[PDB]
Formats: sequence, C-alpha cells, structure tokens
Amino acid sequence: MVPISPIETVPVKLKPGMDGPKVKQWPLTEEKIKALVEICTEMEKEGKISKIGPENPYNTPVFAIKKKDSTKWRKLVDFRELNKRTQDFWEVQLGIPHPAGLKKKKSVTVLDVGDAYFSVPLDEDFRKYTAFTIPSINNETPGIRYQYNVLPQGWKGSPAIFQSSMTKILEPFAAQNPDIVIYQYMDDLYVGSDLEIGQHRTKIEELRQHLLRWGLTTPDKKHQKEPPFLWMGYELHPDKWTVQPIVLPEKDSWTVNDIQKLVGKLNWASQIYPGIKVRQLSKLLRGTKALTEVIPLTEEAELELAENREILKEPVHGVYYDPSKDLIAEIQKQGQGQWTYQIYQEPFKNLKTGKYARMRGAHTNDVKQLTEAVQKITTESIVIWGKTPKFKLPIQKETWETWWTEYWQATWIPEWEFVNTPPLVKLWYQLEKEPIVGAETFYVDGAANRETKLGKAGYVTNKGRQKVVPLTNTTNQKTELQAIYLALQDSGLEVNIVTDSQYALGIIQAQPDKSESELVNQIIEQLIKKEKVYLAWVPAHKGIGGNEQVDKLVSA
Amino acid sequence: IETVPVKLKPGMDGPKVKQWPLTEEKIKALVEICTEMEKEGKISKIGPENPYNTPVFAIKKKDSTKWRKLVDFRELNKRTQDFWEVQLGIPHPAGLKKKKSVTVLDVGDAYFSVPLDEDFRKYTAFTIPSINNETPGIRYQYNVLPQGWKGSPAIFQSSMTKILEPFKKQNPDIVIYQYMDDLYVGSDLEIGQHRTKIEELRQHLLRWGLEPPFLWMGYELHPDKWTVQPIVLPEKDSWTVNDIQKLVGKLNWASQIYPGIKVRQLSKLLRGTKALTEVIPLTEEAELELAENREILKEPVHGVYYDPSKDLIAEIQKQGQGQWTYQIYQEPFKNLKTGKYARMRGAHTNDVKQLTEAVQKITTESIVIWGKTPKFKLPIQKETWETWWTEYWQATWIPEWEFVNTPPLVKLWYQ
Ligand SMILES: Cc1cc(/C=C/C#N)cc(C)c1Nc1ccnc(Nc2ccc(C#N)cc2)n1
Ligand SMILES: N#Cc1c(N)cccc1F
Ligand SMILES: [Mg+2]
Repeated sequence: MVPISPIETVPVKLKPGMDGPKVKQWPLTEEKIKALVEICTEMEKEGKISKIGPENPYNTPVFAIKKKDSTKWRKLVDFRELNKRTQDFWEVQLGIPHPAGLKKKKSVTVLDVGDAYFSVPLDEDFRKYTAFTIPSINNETPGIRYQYNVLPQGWKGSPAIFQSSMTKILEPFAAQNPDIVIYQYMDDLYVGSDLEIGQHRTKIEELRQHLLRWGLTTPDKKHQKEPPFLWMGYELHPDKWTVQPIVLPEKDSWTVNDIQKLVGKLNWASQIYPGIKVRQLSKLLRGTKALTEVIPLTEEAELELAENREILKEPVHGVYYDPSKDLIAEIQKQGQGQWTYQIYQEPFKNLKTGKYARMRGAHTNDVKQLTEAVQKITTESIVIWGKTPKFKLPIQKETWETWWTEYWQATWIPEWEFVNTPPLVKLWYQLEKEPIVGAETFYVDGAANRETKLGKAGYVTNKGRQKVVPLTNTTNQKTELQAIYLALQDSGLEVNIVTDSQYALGIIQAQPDKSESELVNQIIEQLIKKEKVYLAWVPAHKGIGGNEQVDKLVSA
Repeated sequence: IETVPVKLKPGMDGPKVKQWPLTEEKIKALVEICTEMEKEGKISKIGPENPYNTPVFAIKKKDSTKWRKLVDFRELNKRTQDFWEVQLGIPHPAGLKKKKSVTVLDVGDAYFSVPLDEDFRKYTAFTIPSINNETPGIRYQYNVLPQGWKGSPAIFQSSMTKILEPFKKQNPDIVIYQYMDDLYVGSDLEIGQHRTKIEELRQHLLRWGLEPPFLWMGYELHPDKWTVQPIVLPEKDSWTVNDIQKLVGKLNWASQIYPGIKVRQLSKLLRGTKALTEVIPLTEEAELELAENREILKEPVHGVYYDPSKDLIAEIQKQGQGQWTYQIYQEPFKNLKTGKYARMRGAHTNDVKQLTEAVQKITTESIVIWGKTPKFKLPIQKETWETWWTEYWQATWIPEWEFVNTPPLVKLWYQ
C-alpha cells in the first residue's frame, strides 16, 4: 500500500444548550425495509456508516424514495431536526464570481471529485448525533442502528466542511502553479489556463497526482461537460460569457406572479443586455401581493415590455476582464428615475451592463441620482475587478462644479469626463446668495385650521401688491408651500421671497427637480422660469414687518 | 505570557460582520502583512466551524509609504465585557488638553507580545477577500492581543505601566495617556526639547521589545492653541432689512442657548413691508437691545457639564470654500466644545476627503479632552460616505456615525 495523508476533521458542536435529535422513525413497508438494508450494507462496507449499540439515545428518520421510472429505491436520511440543532458555519459560497470579472482562458478542464467527498471524515465526537434506525421486518426485532463516519448528504455542515477540506488540499498546488486557476462547484473542479494544450494536460495529470496524496481518485474517462458551461444562470465560453437564454412569454393577460417572474428575468438580463427597463412593470406590483390577481397593463407598461422584447431579440455577449487595460463606465439617463450603464475596456465590447433606479423618496433631482448611480457602480466594480472605473457621464464639468461647491452636503464622484450624449443632467434653477436690488420683495404666509382643513395662503409686497386665497382640505404645510407658489406666479423675472416656513426651506434647500408633491412640482416649474430668486427665512411670530402683516391675513 | 480570562457580555454572540469590498492594492497589502503575521505566530488560519467575522482593511498612516492593517473591531468592542477588574482605563487626565505639545505614538505593535485567551480567539476572526470572490477568502484569527480591540490596552495596561516607570519618575511633569493603540505624550517643553523626550520614550519600548513598523512616527498636536467658536453678531454702520432679518433669526436661535436674549426692539425696526435691500437706521432702543445681547453672548452657557456616562455627539456643517464648523455636546444647546477648520489637507476639490479629515481631527480632540470618541452626525448621504471614507482614513480607531439627510437651518448661524 501507498500511505495517504488523512483529511483533518473539523470539530463540530451543537448550538449552546441544545442536545441532539430524538426523532421517531416512521413505519416502513416490508419492501422499503429490505431496500434500505441492502443500501446500508453497501454503505457500511464502504466505511460511510457504522452499526452502533443501543446506548446511543439519538435518532433521525430515514425514508425510501422510488427513483422515478426505475425499480431502484433510494435512501433519504431526513436531517432537518439535527440541522436546527447544529452550529452555524462559515459559508464561502455567499459571494459568487461575476463572469465579467473572470479572465479569458484557452483551456478549461473539469475533474470529478465526487469520490473525494466521502473521504472527508466527520468529527468523531459529533457522529453520535447522526444516528438513524432501519425498522425491522414486522417490528419483531430491534431496528438496525447506524451512525455516519463521513459528511452526510443533507446535513447542515457538509457543504462548508467539504469546501474547506478541498481548499486546504488544493492550496499548495494553486500556490506552486500560479499559471492556472482552479474553482470548485458541487463535486467538480474546473481548471483553467493559458498554457498550450500539452502543458495544460500535464498540469491536470499533476493535479490528479497531487490529489492521490490524500487517496482521492478522479475518473480517467474525462468529463463529459465541456465549454460552454451552464453555471448559476450564465453561459461561460472560453473567450466570452452571457446569460442563459431569456425568453419573455406571450400572454393575453398578466398575473401578479407573472409580472414578478417577468421583472426577475429582465433584471437578470440587464447585466449584459443594454438598456433594459423595468420601472413601469414594477409599478404594477406596488403594494399588492395576491399572487393570482390579474392586473391590466398600462399603455406605458406595454411600451416598456415592447421595448424590452426588441432588446432581447438576438443574443448579446460580454467579454472577459483584461487587467492590463483601464475599466470605463458610461451612464445614461433613461427617464422616470431609471439609469443605465455599460462597463467596457475596448470601445463597443462591454464586460457587462446594468441599471440603477431612483430610491423611494419625497423629493429628488437628477444630479443626486447620477451621484448614487456612480457610487453603486463604483462599489460593484470594487467587488468584481478590485478597482474604480473611469467614468463617462452626461453632465458638464461646470455643472458638477457648481453643484458640489454649493450643495449643503459633502459629495464626491471619482475621476470622470463629460460625454455629450443627451439627455444631459443639468441644474434647473439656482437660488441667489444675496437679496436682489430692484426686485420686488414678497412676504408670504399660509395657515390652516386642523379641524376644518380650511386655510389661507398669500403674500404682501413692498409695492403694495397683495393676495390672499381661501383654501379647503389643506394643512399648515400645504398652505406654506401654496404661499411661495403664489409669490412665484405673481412676480416678475427677479424676486425676493420672505417666508417663515422651516418646512418649505428644508425642501427648497434640498434642491429638488421633481417631487411626489404636485405643489412642490408647481414651485419647481415657476423657479425654472425665473432669472433670479432669493429665498429669505425669518422666525414666525416675532413682529417682523411684512411677515407679521401677511400672517394676520392668512390666519384669519 | 499567561492569558487574562476574557468573556463577551451576557446573552451576546460573537460578531458576524460582513467584509466590505476591498481594492486590489489593499488585498495585496493585507495578504503580505498577514503572511508575515502568521509566520510570527500572531495569527493562525481557521476553519469553517468558526462563523464569526470582523471587517479588515488597510491604511497609510499620515506621512508614510507602508500599509498598516486596520481591523474594524467596533462590533466586537461593543460586545466585549467591560474591563473593571482593578484599573478602570485610568481616570481621564484633565491636564493633557493643557499641554503645549502632545505627540501621538502608534504603540499597537507592543500588544502582539501578549497571548490572547485561547477561548476568546475565535471572536477575532477576519477574512481577506479575493477579487471577484474567485478564490476562497483567507480566514484568520488572532493568537495575541489585536490592534484596535478594546481589550488590548486593558490587558496590556499592567505591562505598559511597568515599561514607562523609569521614564515617568525621570520626567514627572509629562502627561502620558493611552487610548486604544495610541499613546499621547504631552509636555510644556520647547518642541526641539519635546521631540527629544519623545525619542527618549521610543527607546524604552525599543529596549523592552528586544521591530515595530510605525513606532518611529509622531503626530504632533498643540492643544493649548485649540480655538473655539463663541456666538458673534455683525458690527455694521448700514443695516439692510435683510441684515436685520438675519440678525433677528440668529438671535432667536441663540435665545435657546442663552436665556435673556431679546429681539423685540430689533424686530420693531422692520415695521411695514419693506424692500429687502432697503437700509434701516438703528434706533437707540434697538441699539441698546443689541449691545445687551452682545454682552450676554460673552458669557459661558449656563448648566453645561460633562457626564462620563452619556454619549458625546458631534455635528459638522459644510460652510464652503474648504471651511467646516462643528459642535460637540451631550444635551441639545449645551455645547461642550465648538470649532472651525479650513486647512483641510490636499483636498481642495474633494468634499468627502475633507469631511473624513475633519472627522479624524474632531475624534482626536475628543480623545484628548474626555478620553472617548463621539458619535458623529455627518452631512453626507450614507452611500457616498460608505463608498469613500476608508480611502482617506489615517487613524487606528474608528468612531460611530449617522447621516443627516435634511439641511439644518442652523448652518447659517455657525458661519
Ligand atoms: C469562477 C470559475 C467558474 C468556472 C466554471 C463554472 C462552471 N460550470 C471555472 C473557473 C475556472 C472559474 N474560475 C475562474 C477564475 C478566473 N478566470 C476564469 N475564467 C474563465 C472561466 C471559464 C471559462 C469558460 N468556458 C472561461 C474563462 N475562471
Ligand atoms: N479551487 C480552489 C482553490 C484555489 N484556486 C486556491 C486556493 C485554494 C483553493 F481551494
Ligand atoms: Mg404664520
């Protein structure tokens, strides 16, 4: 015999305070019992389980399932109860590689390591918790009792411990062979390289020889799987990648559930198909979650769906990452809070694409949304490539400079250049820093009664211009905005406005260009038409002239 | 060399904090650092039975070329038992903030000489991620006191007091205060004198050590020159309507801090509905009221006290042109310190780098004055801050923060 290195066991514990499972074995038919005994005798001969005495008090139920269209029974040990009681483990699969971060490879070989799986021993002190019982024929003798010596299929810790064990074994090979990449998925190792096929196949042989040090055998008849690989919803090819086929169904009427599956397909597609849009289709999912309810598609949702079908007409592929070249990210505004982007290195060859949607909020503007989209792409790019792309943005350098120097928050976007591709992001209005000489001064106020919802909004000016409007179904906040709106409506192109509304100042100082409030939207439209606006705040109820007069008029 | 027993607080599991995305340069640096640390026995590889995690990244301390590993133990620090066995982290020295020169030393390398309690090590787990998750993240835990963990200065305290006994009795007027991985050394000497005493200090830790990669550095502060921001009102010969409205607005705000502030006579100047730019002469009654307000604003705020049991809160306002104002308080309108910056380092076109530097400087002031870090209210969108602050961070501790999404009207009053 050739000595082999043992695979070190991972020590395993139950959660604090918990004991092992003690679950009743279900009754089985005489036919299922004979099948399980045969199966377990083979497993025992292979070292995977061992018979135990009657002292062990734990138990997990075992089942027999007919492998469909076969007289072959299959065993199922149901570890749901032990899993609830088993400690949490470190999970590595949490982060999956994105295809766009991979490197092109000339050759990728697959190796089956299914037999290696159960060379992995289970912590000797944990085995007792895996006990199960085959019932006896006619229940006239004690059932046969077994426990696992290897990682059981379906037990909570088996994926993590298998992965950790294989990683430890592969570490030295990978380190001493930096000209290959190795990736484990399920019971297969994928080995890629840029070596000529001869040297590449030599590396594979050497890996098989390395694995033999632990007694892990790999099939000689080489794997049937060969590029392209279907993996995690992608298609990986040697020199390009894409998503698996995206087919939007034809439907005369659409259900809640159908729309959820359509949006999921579109979201999946948006990582390589440029320009996918989902706003109007996601609008139909607002609030409701009755999975069978039918919703009429608005005309705007049909337009969006139609546009997406066109985008999905023919296949699109991404290229892989070349670390020797800069990464570039370009962003376009699509309308209704939607943004789309492409990341590339050579012109017209995208590594990937994607999209960003406006966050839920009362007020917003395009510059803020562009900024959020940039941060999202930056963070995604650190994940995939470990570096920030150079940005191409549809906003003039002078617009950005004005925005960030005057904005009340700190804000930053990394190295970028203007791309003159409409629609451009611009500043729709800017307020004055100083009062305007020669411009009429409007002192505005509004008030409402909380019981009747009746209110008033209005202004008085230094020229004696005055207006008060009676309002119904309103609030203090709404009347304060209404007063500013009236002053904007009734003034010339330059205007000073004096308000005591901290609420209205808080909104206007946020510089929105769009709002969920149609009153704020009306104010924005008036601001866009002015040449100069200065907005001054004063405290309420302090005898400030102008403010005092109009407050009396509107609170009457 | 024998381990101090360490526990978490009751009914409290270890940290399970997600590792955030790291650039290629920071991953390469951490791989190199951690490979060395592992060889030196400071850390060891761990297996999947350890599910804990604390984030790690890397920084370049101010004026250096070499990466420093920085573990973000904020969560582990919250969950770690409090250390009151005997010495209570030393009653804060109130004289440190009065010295002419305070030099900050990174002494964290000293902690690696003390082993960490075998049963507590698992809670120090961290992961070096790989780009695109292409290879399994490298998992380690600490075998020795880690830098940045609250327990390390506490457990090492006994050994630190003994290292500097010779230097302390030789230099009894020197204030030496330890916070986390920093040693703060304050004297009233001339700076050339000061730097020599600092270098004297380094040798005590060099000689005890027998090499620390950042012990040679020195961050020089001068707390006796630290400036504050009282409330001041304009002195003008011509007041416009707009000027007086701004004045009454600022005085109304100040009257929440100072009882006897009045605005009645000033408001009366505005009787009518006048153009904002029209000049209004001050009457005698309004001038008297204004002088009386100025006099009130020269006195300290009443009923201001520091409570070591309460959080310190720091607010910051962006004033433009590189200028930042800030206030530290525990109760609203009871400021314990206010201040203003402008000399923000090589960041004339980067708001977020300037804010990150401001945050560090305020935290340093907080440590020097009260011995703990404040909770920041930052004028920035969470996503922007989280994407960038680690690129500009140069301190070995990390404070807590929250985000301000609505523009404060009071920014005007601190300008
Ligand atoms: C993540 C990953 C999944 C699979 C396979 C998963 C499955 N099924 C195979 C490999 C080798 C890898 N690892 C890496 C690492 C770096 N570059 C690459 N590039 C790369 C991979 C596959 C193809 C192809 N065809 C081309 C290039 N792959
Ligand atoms: N697969 C794999 C792998 C790898 N590429 C590097 C280190 C350890 C591992 F397990
Ligand atoms: Mg009013």
